[PDB]
Amino acid sequence: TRNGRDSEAKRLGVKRFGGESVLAGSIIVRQRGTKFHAGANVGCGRDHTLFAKADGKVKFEVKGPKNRKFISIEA
Amino acid sequence: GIREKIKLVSSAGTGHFYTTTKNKRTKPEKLELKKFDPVVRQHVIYKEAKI
Amino acid sequence: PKIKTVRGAAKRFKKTGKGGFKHKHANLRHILTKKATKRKRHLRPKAMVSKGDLGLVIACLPYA
Amino acid sequence: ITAEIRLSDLAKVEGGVVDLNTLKAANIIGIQIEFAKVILAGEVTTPVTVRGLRVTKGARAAIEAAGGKIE
RNA sequence: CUUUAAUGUUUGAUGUUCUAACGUUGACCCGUAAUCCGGGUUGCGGACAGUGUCUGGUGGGUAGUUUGACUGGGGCGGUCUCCUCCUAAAGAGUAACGGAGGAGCACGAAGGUUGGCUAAUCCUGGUCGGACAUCAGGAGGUUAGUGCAAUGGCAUAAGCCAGCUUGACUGCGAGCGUGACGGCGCGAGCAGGUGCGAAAGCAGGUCAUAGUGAUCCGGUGGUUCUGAAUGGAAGGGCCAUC
RNA sequence: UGAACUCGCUGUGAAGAUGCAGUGUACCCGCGGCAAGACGGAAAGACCCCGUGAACCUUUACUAUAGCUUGACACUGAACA
RNA sequence: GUUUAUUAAAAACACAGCACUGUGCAAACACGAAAGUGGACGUAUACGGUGUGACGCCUGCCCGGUGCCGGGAGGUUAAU
RNA sequence: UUUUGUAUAAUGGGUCAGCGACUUAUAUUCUGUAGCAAGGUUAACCGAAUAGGGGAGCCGAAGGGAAACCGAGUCUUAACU
Ligand SMILES: [Mg+2]
Ligand SMILES: [Mg+2]
Ligand SMILES: [Mg+2]
Ligand SMILES: [Mg+2]
Ligand SMILES: [Mg+2]
Ligand SMILES: [Mg+2]
Ligand SMILES: [Mg+2]
Ligand SMILES: [Mg+2]
Ligand SMILES: [Mg+2]
Ligand SMILES: [Mg+2]
Ligand SMILES: [Mg+2]
Ligand SMILES: [Mg+2]
Ligand SMILES: [Mg+2]
Ligand SMILES: [Mg+2]
Ligand SMILES: [Mg+2]
Ligand SMILES: [Mg+2]
Ligand SMILES: [Mg+2]
Ligand SMILES: [Mg+2]
Ligand SMILES: [Mg+2]
Ligand SMILES: [Mg+2]
Ligand SMILES: [Mg+2]
Ligand SMILES: [Mg+2]
Ligand SMILES: [Mg+2]
Ligand SMILES: [Mg+2]
Ligand SMILES: [Mg+2]
Ligand SMILES: [Mg+2]
Ligand SMILES: [Mg+2]
Ligand SMILES: [Mg+2]
Ligand SMILES: [Mg+2]
Ligand SMILES: [Mg+2]
Ligand SMILES: [Mg+2]
Ligand SMILES: [Mg+2]
Ligand SMILES: [Mg+2]
Ligand SMILES: [Mg+2]
Ligand SMILES: [Mg+2]
Ligand SMILES: [Mg+2]
Ligand SMILES: [Mg+2]
Ligand SMILES: [Mg+2]
Ligand SMILES: [Mg+2]
Ligand SMILES: [Mg+2]
Ligand SMILES: [Mg+2]
Ligand SMILES: [Mg+2]
Ligand SMILES: [Mg+2]
Ligand SMILES: [Mg+2]
Ligand SMILES: [Mg+2]
Ligand SMILES: [Mg+2]
Ligand SMILES: [Mg+2]
Ligand SMILES: [Mg+2]
Repeated sequence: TRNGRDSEAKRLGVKRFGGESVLAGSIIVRQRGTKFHAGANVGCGRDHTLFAKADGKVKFEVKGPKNRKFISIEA
Repeated sequence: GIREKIKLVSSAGTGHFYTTTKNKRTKPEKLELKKFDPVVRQHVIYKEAKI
Repeated sequence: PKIKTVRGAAKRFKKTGKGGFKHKHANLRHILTKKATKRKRHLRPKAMVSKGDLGLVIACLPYA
Repeated sequence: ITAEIRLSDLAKVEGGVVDLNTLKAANIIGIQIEFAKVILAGEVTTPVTVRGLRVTKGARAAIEAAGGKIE
């Protein structure tokens, strides 16, 4: 048998969902490639991680010519 | 393996240093990068030297 | 007789005002060039022992 | 061999003379203790002249405010 | 300085001779009407031999021990850490000696930034030149490319060239994610001092995810932090690192 | 030798029943026989596995060490070449 | 002939004989911290060790490996 | 008793009577309870002695820092909004 190997699971995905209030610095989405994109008051880390840059509620939206899921924050 | 490690020592200052890797076979010449000395609190030419 | 202290623990811990124990972080003796600075900075300052593994520390060094 | 003398236990010896040996005689600090230091804590009434002893800036303000001059 | 002669001067492995230590399980005499032992005479070895302390080699002769786990009973075989997909039941997590694959690094340009470019694959034409090298256009449009597996990504390009550079920077770090813990990860902003751009701004390594091992022990640099009567030192410690 | 007022069957149930369910049969009690069953008695299974259990044995397993052997110093000296 | 007293009597062990090998006598070897004993009051036609196993016919090739023996210039190397 | 599970045909017990298994000392933490309270408490020991002396000491009343050192702060840091 040349099988039976697997990595430790990562704990990826969304952590803060639509409407939920978040504090500056809180991670919103922890993903691999930019499946979600940074909008208003959101940054993108070197790990392609979307995190709050201000206090307020999470807003998931879909915008742009090529149609992509943007995450934004409004206080 | 292969890629050995080196000690970039500060010219203008104390014996503070940075450690980095270096493929010695491909690149024979010495690194002479400009980096920050925090003892002097100044950017300085850090010359390469072996451990 | 008196309780002997686990001396190895006495050297690696220190009692604080509230009751907890400060300890030095691991992964900062050698093999440091490959470790990023941002780790090496956060592994420098002393850290409080977690409540999960406190009962072990309280037992093995009871006198302070 | 160093002790932390609490200001509340300062004037409990001999009028207002509390160098080291006289402080040691009243059983405020242990025997084998050469150096010692007065810190802030609570309450001075009588004037106390401390000498040949280390004193803390917050205490020095109090001890002078009571009346007694250090050294 | 090289190269060597004579003399004094200082020692060194050898060989021959000697006798006086030592040996004598050689002969004789006495303790003694005793093959022991001691003593005396005398031969034969002889500074050897042997014995002690140190010391290298050899040493199952004799000891003390060790010789893993998972396992569709055990053995044999295979696996044991890390990464990707599925299994995994549309948050996370999730087993099997379930199904397929990878890693134990690479790079001072493959990092940083500023300005500009956009692929695969066909079709037709064209010297040597052919199905395929280079050139021209047209169709196709991202079926490419991404230092290395797979996944998720990427045109604002994270893809591809060019110039100046070293932010692959020191001290931090609100607040989160993730672990039983050890730990692991993301991180806006602040202080110093940089580079890049005309400036807004960007840069705390690389598109992201693997490339790694805790403690003790000891080494190597820096710091009057300690430093046993005092002054230093050795040794510790702290910081950097193997 | 737990206590017994100690039947057969098919089925069920710790998965092969004197004891449970359903059914069939059987007056109470010996004596001589037989040995299918009571997973009969005897021996905390010897086989197999397990224990970071034990012993002995082996070896180019590790570590030592008796012995054997090498040298330096000692007991140990004098001449020369 | 001997053997598992108390489940094995044999093809097992021994055996005469054969070979190798050690041993020059204070022998080798053995028991013993040593002294000292056996070997042996024996002396290489003797003694110990190993293997083989009357007798008859024989016992081929390999010295790379492992051991053993010999050689001693060179390399390496402890204490001092 | 052991077990996922036992009427089990798994373990143990023929019966009775007697004996037979979470203790003791010293340290330590926690809860209760009593004393006294910025104080609490003595050990050995002396003692017309389970009184009373004896506070040597311990613990507490201030921490932070590897440590010098500073101290309602201090460590980190060249310095901290
Ligand atoms: Mg898994
Ligand atoms: Mg992972
Ligand atoms: Mg501490
Ligand atoms: Mg912590
Ligand atoms: Mg006292
Ligand atoms: Mg003599
Ligand atoms: Mg004799
Ligand atoms: Mg003899
Ligand atoms: Mg004699
Ligand atoms: Mg004599
Ligand atoms: Mg000799
Ligand atoms: Mg053995
Ligand atoms: Mg096993
Ligand atoms: Mg199997
Ligand atoms: Mg899922
Ligand atoms: Mg689900
Ligand atoms: Mg699995
Ligand atoms: Mg650009
Ligand atoms: Mg780039
Ligand atoms: Mg400029
Ligand atoms: Mg160890
Ligand atoms: Mg050390
Ligand atoms: Mg000194
Ligand atoms: Mg040092
Ligand atoms: Mg039945
Ligand atoms: Mg009958
Ligand atoms: Mg019968
Ligand atoms: Mg039976
Ligand atoms: Mg048993
Ligand atoms: Mg085990
Ligand atoms: Mg064993
Ligand atoms: Mg016979
Ligand atoms: Mg016999
Ligand atoms: Mg028999
Ligand atoms: Mg017979
Ligand atoms: Mg027989
Ligand atoms: Mg002899
Ligand atoms: Mg003899
Ligand atoms: Mg004899
Ligand atoms: Mg034979
Ligand atoms: Mg034969
Ligand atoms: Mg030889
Ligand atoms: Mg039942
Ligand atoms: Mg039963
Ligand atoms: Mg029954
Ligand atoms: Mg039982
Ligand atoms: Mg029974
Ligand atoms: Mg303190």
